[PDB]
Amino acid sequence: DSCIQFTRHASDVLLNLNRLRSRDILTDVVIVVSREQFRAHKTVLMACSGLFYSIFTDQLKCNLSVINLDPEINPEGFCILLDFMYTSRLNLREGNIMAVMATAMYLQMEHVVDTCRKFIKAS
Amino acid sequence: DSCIQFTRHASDVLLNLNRLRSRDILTDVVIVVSREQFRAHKTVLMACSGLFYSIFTDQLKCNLSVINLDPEINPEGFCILLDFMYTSRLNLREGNIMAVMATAMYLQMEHVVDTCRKFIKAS
Amino acid sequence: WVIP
Amino acid sequence: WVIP
Ligand SMILES: CN(C)c1ncc(Cl)c(Nc2ccc3c(c2)CC(=O)N3)n1
Ligand SMILES: CN(C)c1ncc(Cl)c(Nc2ccc3c(c2)CC(=O)N3)n1
Ligand SMILES: [Cl-]
Ligand SMILES: [Cl-]
Repeated sequence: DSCIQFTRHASDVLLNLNRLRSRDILTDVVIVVSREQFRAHKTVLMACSGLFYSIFTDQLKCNLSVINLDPEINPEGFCILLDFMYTSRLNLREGNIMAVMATAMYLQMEHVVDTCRKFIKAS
Repeated sequence: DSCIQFTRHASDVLLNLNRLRSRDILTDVVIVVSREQFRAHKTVLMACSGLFYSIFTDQLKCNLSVINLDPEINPEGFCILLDFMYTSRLNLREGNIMAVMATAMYLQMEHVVDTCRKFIKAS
Repeated sequence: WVIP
Repeated sequence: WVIP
């Protein structure tokens, strides 16, 4: 086509979606990880995770307001990944990298799994 | 912070949100423009437009599944802008620039209004 | 704005 | 991935 493109549009959209999350506006699901609860937008979860994409395209699970993750999933690893989904920023540290990689493999977030494998290989 | 960043994350998120729109997955509103109907995600509309942000943060309008725009709004101008919201790409042409600018002013999409003003000033 |  |  003969379209023009606004370079910062996608980043600005994601910034506003994170502002809506922080104010709990139009969140439509709660992700339960052990004792911890995380509110989010199903569309953003699907856009970032192969696991959530599969869950919310299912004709029965698409209507659930609560999703319980596998009890092996660490709440901190999930929190770091949820923050990454809404910001593009990953808080990867020596003390959390194993929990982050395991959570990213479960959530099917290929690019996060790739950077965790590379950072572990370096050490 | 000490975060790392994935450059393509925001663009990849927006690409997936457009894939969901194209398949009519988790769309939660229909925007009526004269005789024409457009399905979309309220969160994406809010993230891109000052008008939709105001509408869906309203305690009564947040629950509406149908929004009717002002009858002066041109369906083609709206379609071009909805496509821009989900792609960052604007199909700006000599034959549609006046309708696109008027629709962007109504929708409160400041960056689109700015490029339309500049393209009109050049001609 | 750019030419993509 | 980059240092933002
Ligand atoms: C694959 N596909 C057509 C598609 N359409 C829409 C959405 Cl929201 C979607 N999201 C999704 C699927 C798989 C994966 C991801 C997002 C991230 C990832 O590493 N794997 N994937
Ligand atoms: C202004 N604010 C705190 C905010 N938070 C969340 C959202 Cl979704 C939002 N969106 C929005 C508001 C105004 C405008 C836009 C989006 C685009 C524009 O040109 N004006 N604006
Ligand atoms: Cl990823
Ligand atoms: Cl804009």
